[PDB]
Amino acid sequence: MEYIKLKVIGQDSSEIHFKVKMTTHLKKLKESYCQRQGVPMNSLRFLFEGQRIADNHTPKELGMEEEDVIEVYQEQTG
Amino acid sequence: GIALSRLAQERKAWRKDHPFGFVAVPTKNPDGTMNLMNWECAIPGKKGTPWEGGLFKLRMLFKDDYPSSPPKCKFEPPLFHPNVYPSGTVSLSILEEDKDWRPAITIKQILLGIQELLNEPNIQDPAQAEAYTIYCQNRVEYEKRVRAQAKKFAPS
Ligand code: NA
Repeated sequence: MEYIKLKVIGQDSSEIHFKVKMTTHLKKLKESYCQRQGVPMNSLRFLFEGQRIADNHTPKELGMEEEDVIEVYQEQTG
Repeated sequence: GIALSRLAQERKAWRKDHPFGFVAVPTKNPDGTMNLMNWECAIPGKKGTPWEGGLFKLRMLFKDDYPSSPPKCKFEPPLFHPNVYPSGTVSLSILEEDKDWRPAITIKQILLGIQELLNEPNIQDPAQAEAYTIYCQNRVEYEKRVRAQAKKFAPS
């Protein structure tokens, strides 16, 4: 499958939706999220299934499935 | 089968929508497939409580007659809490077939119910002598022990 739908959730209850390529680096999703929410990349870390998402990870590599949740946390800034 | 079809449903539901900061993932079989009868989970302490900052690991074990029966929920390692047995097994009435378990209860509801228990112990039905006695006799020491445990299990 070329694309996957994902949502990014925060502890503040926000839920932001994305549709991205399965084989594209997740750095590009992180950058989009930061642009949409008006915050810098160094201020957040993103987890999937309890593990940190590296910039070079892809949905395919991580075994993501349609409408999976990704969690965003505030980083020490610090 | 009845258990496995329900557990596959629970997994699909959890992946799409689950409470923030929790983890619930089936273990694997030798062939790389999922073992839906044995899940590795984690429950975050509630913010604004002495549990804040901890992430507490738990195994959820299902019997073959699930969802007639509740899973066994066991903290690994065993947790200091009045309603957690020395073994790590959690005591909670929704987790007993002949008390408040209902087949429709979901994994989200189980994990949120255990989370709620953390800062709201049930002193009518203690499970371990140590955390129960300290809770009853010395709440200041109880909170020191809880905050130390939360630090020990804080994500790095
Ligand atoms: Na019990």
